[PDB]
Amino acid sequence: SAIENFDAHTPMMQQYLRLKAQHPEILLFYRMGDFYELFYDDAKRASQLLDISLTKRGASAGEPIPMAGIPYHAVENYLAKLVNQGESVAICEQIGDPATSKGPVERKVVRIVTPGTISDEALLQERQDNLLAAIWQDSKGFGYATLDISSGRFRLSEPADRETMAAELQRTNPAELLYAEDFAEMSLIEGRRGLRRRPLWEFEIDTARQQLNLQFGTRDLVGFGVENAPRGLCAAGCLLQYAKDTQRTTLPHIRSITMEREQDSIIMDAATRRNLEITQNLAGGAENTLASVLDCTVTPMGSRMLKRWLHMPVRDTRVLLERQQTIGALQDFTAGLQPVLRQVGDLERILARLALRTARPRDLARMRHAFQQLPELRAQLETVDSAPVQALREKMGEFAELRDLLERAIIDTPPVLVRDGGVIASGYNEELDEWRALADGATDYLERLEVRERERTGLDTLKVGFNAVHGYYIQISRGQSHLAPINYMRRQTLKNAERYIIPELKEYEDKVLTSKGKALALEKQLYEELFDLLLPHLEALQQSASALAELDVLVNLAERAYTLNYTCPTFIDKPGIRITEGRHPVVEQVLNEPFIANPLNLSPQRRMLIITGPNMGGKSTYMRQTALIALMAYIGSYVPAQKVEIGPIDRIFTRVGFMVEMTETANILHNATEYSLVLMDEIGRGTSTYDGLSLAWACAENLANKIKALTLFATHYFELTQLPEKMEGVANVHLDALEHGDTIAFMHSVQDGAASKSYGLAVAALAGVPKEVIKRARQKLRELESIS
Amino acid sequence: MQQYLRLKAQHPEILLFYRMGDFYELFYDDAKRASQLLDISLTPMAGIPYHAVENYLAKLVNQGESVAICERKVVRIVTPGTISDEALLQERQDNLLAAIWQDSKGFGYATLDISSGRFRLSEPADRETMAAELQRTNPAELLYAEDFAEMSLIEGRRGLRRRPLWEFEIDTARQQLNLQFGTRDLVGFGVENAPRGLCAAGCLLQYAKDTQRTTLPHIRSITMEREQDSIIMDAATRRNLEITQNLAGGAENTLASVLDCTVTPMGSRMLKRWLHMPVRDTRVLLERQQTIGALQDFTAGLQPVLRQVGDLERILARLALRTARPRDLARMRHAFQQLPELRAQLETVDSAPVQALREKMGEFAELRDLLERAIIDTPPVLVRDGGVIASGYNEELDEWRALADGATDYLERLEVRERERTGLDTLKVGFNAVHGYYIQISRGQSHLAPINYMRRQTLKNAERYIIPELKEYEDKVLTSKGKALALEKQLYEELFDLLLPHLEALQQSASALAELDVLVNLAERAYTLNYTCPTFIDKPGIRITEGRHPVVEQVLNEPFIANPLNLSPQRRMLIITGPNMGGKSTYMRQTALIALMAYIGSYVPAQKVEIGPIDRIFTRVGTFMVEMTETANILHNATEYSLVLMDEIGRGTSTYDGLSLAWACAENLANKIKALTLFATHYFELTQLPEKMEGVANVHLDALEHGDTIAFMHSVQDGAASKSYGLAVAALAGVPKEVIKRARQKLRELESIS
DNA sequence: AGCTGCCAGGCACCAGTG
DNA sequence: ACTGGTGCGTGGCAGCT
Ligand SMILES: Nc1ncnc2c1ncn2[C@@H]1O[C@H](COP(=O)(O)OP(=O)(O)O)[C@@H](O)[C@H]1O
Ligand SMILES: [Mg+2]
Repeated sequence: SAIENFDAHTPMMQQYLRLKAQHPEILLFYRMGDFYELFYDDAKRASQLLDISLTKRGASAGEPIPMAGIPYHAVENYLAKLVNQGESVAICEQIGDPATSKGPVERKVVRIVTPGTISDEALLQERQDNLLAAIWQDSKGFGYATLDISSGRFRLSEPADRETMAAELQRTNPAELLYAEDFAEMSLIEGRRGLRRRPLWEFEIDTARQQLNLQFGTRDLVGFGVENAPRGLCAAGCLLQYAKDTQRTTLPHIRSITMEREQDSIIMDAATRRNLEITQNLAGGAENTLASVLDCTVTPMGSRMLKRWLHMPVRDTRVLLERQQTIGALQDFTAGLQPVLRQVGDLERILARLALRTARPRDLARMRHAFQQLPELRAQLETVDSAPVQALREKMGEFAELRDLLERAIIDTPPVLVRDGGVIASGYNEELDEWRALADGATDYLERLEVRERERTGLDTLKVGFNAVHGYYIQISRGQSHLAPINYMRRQTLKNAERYIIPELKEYEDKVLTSKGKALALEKQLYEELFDLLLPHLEALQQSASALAELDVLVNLAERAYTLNYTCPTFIDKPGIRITEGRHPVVEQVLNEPFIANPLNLSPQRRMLIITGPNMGGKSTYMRQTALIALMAYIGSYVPAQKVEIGPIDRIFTRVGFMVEMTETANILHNATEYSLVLMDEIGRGTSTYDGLSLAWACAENLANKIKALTLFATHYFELTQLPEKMEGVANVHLDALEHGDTIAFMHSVQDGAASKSYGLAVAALAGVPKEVIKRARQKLRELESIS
Repeated sequence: MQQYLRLKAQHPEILLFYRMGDFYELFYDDAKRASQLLDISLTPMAGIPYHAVENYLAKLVNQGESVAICERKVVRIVTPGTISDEALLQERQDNLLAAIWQDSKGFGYATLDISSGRFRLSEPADRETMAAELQRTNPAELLYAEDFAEMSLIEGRRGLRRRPLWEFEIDTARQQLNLQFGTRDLVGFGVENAPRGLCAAGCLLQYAKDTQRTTLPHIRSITMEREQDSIIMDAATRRNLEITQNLAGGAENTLASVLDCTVTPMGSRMLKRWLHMPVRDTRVLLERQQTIGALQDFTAGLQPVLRQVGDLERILARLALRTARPRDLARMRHAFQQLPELRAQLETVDSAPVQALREKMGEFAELRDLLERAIIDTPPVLVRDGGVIASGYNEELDEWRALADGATDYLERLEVRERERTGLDTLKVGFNAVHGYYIQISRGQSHLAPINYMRRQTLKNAERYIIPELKEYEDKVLTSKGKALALEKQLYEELFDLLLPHLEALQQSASALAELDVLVNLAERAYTLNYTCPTFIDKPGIRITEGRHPVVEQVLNEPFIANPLNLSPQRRMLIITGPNMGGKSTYMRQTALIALMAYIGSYVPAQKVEIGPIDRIFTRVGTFMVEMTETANILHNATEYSLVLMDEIGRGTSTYDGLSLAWACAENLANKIKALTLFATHYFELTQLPEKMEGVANVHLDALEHGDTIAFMHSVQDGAASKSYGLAVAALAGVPKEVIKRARQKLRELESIS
């Protein structure tokens, strides 16, 4: 096993190892001329993941070196295979110039691709956020922080406990999570994609204040509302140190951070988010969710924004009224605005690629195209009487200048890259038209020299061509070549031709090639100059992008209210919900039969409904529809009902039924307040008959009598219908069933009162439990009903 | 590409891989389907590299999709149930074609394994045993009749194939099948009066033959599977016992994972088949028993030799289809070289079955010797390029190779001659398709090329040339090589000629080797893991002393606690109270698996097991609705020979209704049915059942409060449970002191009256 | 239209002339 | 020390069919 000290290595392997040791945990692509290459175990892994050959590399002393690699022009394809598997790559490039370089040319890692810091169009999902998060734990709480690199959205929060932290990880769903080496509660995080253990020094607070002030160009973070917040700042510090280290360029689009407080949003727990199928259904897919229904936005950025609001309802009455207003003002204007807004596309990600300086030609094209829709959007929106719509008309901006620049700079449909030129347009730079001018002897000159030399020699097989390896030539067939001028110089031989070079062609080769390299460089100077001219207006460009996404959202929720018959919610001071004719938004589109609308009435005097009714009677659904109506109302949307009054809701809790059920329930009892909506679905599990019910009863009583929260409480325990009798705030409601003949009818109708009876025997009969057994069950029931 | 849609008329219901360069390209609506099933992208194009077609065909084919290749006209069709290439199968898993069919009377069913020739039919009467047969056999491809009524059974299955009604005609069926097997009638196969099943098998065989476009000389038999030959296990039971597959779709923490230490892939597949089809006939069981005990001693000697034998079943398939590539032959040779050693080790085992497996096994010495002399030690994957046939097998071939080598030797020396005659140290001789051989000088030295050298190609740093002498010897090499390659192929096709007449005996060998793999494994497993030989009794009853869950005991690193079990007709039902937390559930399932293992012929995880005849095994251990429907199936279909295992029915409905259904169920199962039953319940009110009816007793699990925890004991005790622990766990989970207090009052109040 | 085989641009290696 | 040949991934495409 070779001892491999520094001197045992070649100049190349020495250099490769310094850089490898900057990032020992992750794959390193190492630029060698036209190939990106990997070595040692990296090569063996790449070989297994990227389906390429594992080969070797000769060595004057000792062991051979395992090696794999791909040509430079295929990189993006392979990076996609790797980031789709949760893998990071450090990309190493050549900085220097081999000709002014005795040893190996100089080499830096210029970039690291990681699942959380990708900004390229090919490696992302259009309609779905891809966040980088940092997390860390204290002796009292959590610090958490998300950055979305391809928009600059930088956020900070300090969840108070395990279950709020869990709910946050579920909500943000980071593609990559940096977490501190001493994180205690690993069960929040174990089994998460993109997990990245970090050293504790990256979470040091004085360094975080330093990075973030530096970054934001401030002295303190008071203006951002986070000087207050050292737990969170330490995740933000780690997160930004990383973003920086993966990008290794400045990041002008990350110009701010905001704190997400408990009190600004309704905080749904983890069960709640799952039970309501907000963007992922219970089997993991995106069919039959809230979002499948509501989301008909016409730009990717507008669909992501919608999904964030759905997930994070604001509590701010002002903001909510504003959004509701906008939705009603724009009812009519949707069919005109939507086709036009669709042509804005994903402006937000393009400006991100603009700030990272990675934007390609078609990115500037689509940006130019976006600016071209701004006038038509301005004209439509002028007529809409709504101060909120006008603020969003105003934030949208116009950018006449920058539009006119991209029309005079890029051609109508440029190629995918700038590497191959043919991107910058005519008239933009008069030195460039002049450099193409000279490299337009390709048309005229060559055909003329050809026909001239064909006529002159009388050699009819004579052609003129170009070949990358040997340059220009004059071909002559093998059978005519013994007849060519003595002047003609052998350049390249072939099985049945002989190609030649004379001084007039080689002169024309020296000027085509060199004028073409001069013209390409210039084009790249000019194309990177588009960034210098576009970038100073970046602030307003991001505000334009966000304006347009918000518009896309509100216009969408305006169309959805109209189409699916939703009305405006009103807000009240105290806790309570009053629905007239509410429907479950999702279930009312999938069902082929018609949806039975039911009411609800929660107040402080009527703050807990014990809900009976048969299995399949519609109990769960009535509970979910309450939470979704409350949810849509607190994103500012119209709501699926004839009428809705609703008061302030701080937090929604769900428990849907061993230890986990009890623990979940403890948390409901410790953190629920009079402002929470609590959904308990068929809880209280014991080991003997009355064990678990005793527990639900005690729990219910705590919710009614001590916590006084708003509680929908579905049960099959008929014994809990005796709760109202005994408890202030508690009422019985029930889902009507109908036992005509021998079968059962599920009315999905909510009535007031306890049910006339439970229906368990009936459901069993339905499932084909033999008649003879149902007969005896009915006998014992009658026995049990005589105790009381 | 207007000659694409024309070809998708030819075969429309099949994905159409279309040659486009170094790629196969799917277009309109095959491409939609293809980018969703394989994670690759679309533009309506889709694409895959040529180097990975078998790698992308194996995915599509194990999601129930046929694929048609195109190179132009459709040159190849692979279907899921008909593949036999080793790159396209999973090494340790059966892959079946199946046909299904219905009658006024009932169902017909057939299954083929195209690689082993294992052909089987059956005639399930009710639909639930038809469902049962579909989960067990789990075809990769399902042929069903057009005007088939009960689509509910086969609706969600992958690999469905709608078929004309005439493909199920009984007279076509009998006549095909008899033609396939060389018989006038099917009486020697035991299926002549099995028309429902025959129709299914007549379709199946038709399809097989059509997909192959060959003889299938290896399918020479069919067998009826009968209801009474087997312990019937519904899908739900099969799934809850985690036999091959775990409740969470994986292959671990399963019975087959603990017990499957077979050494050959064909022996692993056979074991899994026994594990899903326990037999009622104790004769076959006493025999497997007797064999495992006979071999406990010879196991260490046998398994490394058998491991070497590999997959002789699937190689023989490829021998019968005539597709067996040189390594398939090289590894059949290796298998043969183990038979004499295998025969020596088994010589002394004093059981008549091991000696029958030893005769059946065979030796085939002169076939061993034929391939020792025919093929080289490590031949290439394909015959295509030769270097497979051995030095000294055939006179002509060595002659043609010696002429090639002497032409190729000349040319290595032509290089040293030209280079010593010119003084040009960069001169060499190479070969490619464009030029044949050529002298190559480098660019810097090429201006001193002899004037007799004719230039044919200029590279960037070299020039290449030909001379007459170079082209003359190119002729000698290429004609020789070509003749020796044509001959290699002819010689290799002649191995198929000489091997195939013994195909029957070879299949009997692979089969016998498979069983031996299984029994040698079941025997190592019994010994290693302290199992015991179960005795069988006449009337029903299970009696276990210190028995264990075979899987939980290897997986969980905690002390497994063993438990007794006494069921007879005077003690048919145990009401099981106390905590569950899987303790009850492990206890119940372990009864099922000990019974299951008894009835494949294996040893079992206990110190003693006596067990009576069992016709079915029901295990409702796992909505309220599904629980009632599974329970309803138990009550409609259980007999006094069934083992029934119920987990706490009544949960998820009112106390009284669910107590009422529990009670009534247990009555039924104990009085009417009289099945052997473990009825786990939470209802303490059911513990008054032994007092009211004969045959019922009370067992329970207890638990132990200590330090700052609870200890759920794993131990079954007589009598009803004295305690509940819902509240105890509640306390330990953080539920406020005072909520717990209130709950404790209410509990006393509710139980109080009872 | 297909199939085979040069080439890319780094670096190190290696066998032959100081 | 130089000099001039060698080898090393995958993919693009010239140069033959
Ligand atoms: N109000 C309604 N109108 C029409 N169908 C309904 C309604 N409520 C429920 N359903 C139907 O009944 C089914 C059962 O709903 P669920 O709330 O789960 O019943 P439960 O929870 O009482 O067992 C749902 O899948 C839905 O299709
Ligand atoms: Mg429910």
